[PDB]
Amino acid sequence: LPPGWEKAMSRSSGRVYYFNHITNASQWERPSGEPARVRCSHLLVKHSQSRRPSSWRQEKITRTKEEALELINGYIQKIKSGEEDFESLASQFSDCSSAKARGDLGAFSRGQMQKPFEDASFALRTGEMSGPVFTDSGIHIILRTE
Ligand SMILES: CN(Cc1ccccc1)C(=O)c1[nH]c(-c2cccc(Cl)c2)nc1C(=O)O
Repeated sequence: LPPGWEKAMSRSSGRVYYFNHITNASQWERPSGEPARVRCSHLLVKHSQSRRPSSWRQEKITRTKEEALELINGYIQKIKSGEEDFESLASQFSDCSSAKARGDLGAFSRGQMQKPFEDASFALRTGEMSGPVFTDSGIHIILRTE
């Protein structure tokens, strides 16, 4: 399987799935299928222990980390169900200023982002979306666009 991917058994179904411990992605289908540069967008939910608990959305961000994680989980569910798209949730709900660009961060190489974000970004394939990624900024959903 590609970097970070592992096989596991589901609790509810007994069906096998695949989990990525770098990106926190999980899916039923197998992935079997490194560039200098990637381009991603993201959706950031900040919390009380974020390095900077404020944003364009809220002067003082007070939600707990577990609360942020619950929000992130809700957004992932809507993106995966097709009920909302990534860009629209990012513009609306992301605590990053990149919310104004539908979450787009532009292209970047290794050495630039906080490491858990960088690693998750480089482990995604074009088109692929991460699970909840924790950094000192808060919790991220990352979509690799290029
Ligand atoms: C930069 N920062 C404060 C901080 C300072 C030092 C270390 C970590 C976070 C943030 O909270 C922040 N971090 C990010 C961000 C954007 C892209 C990727 C990552 Cl890992 C963080 N956006 C913001 C923002 O406020 O818009």
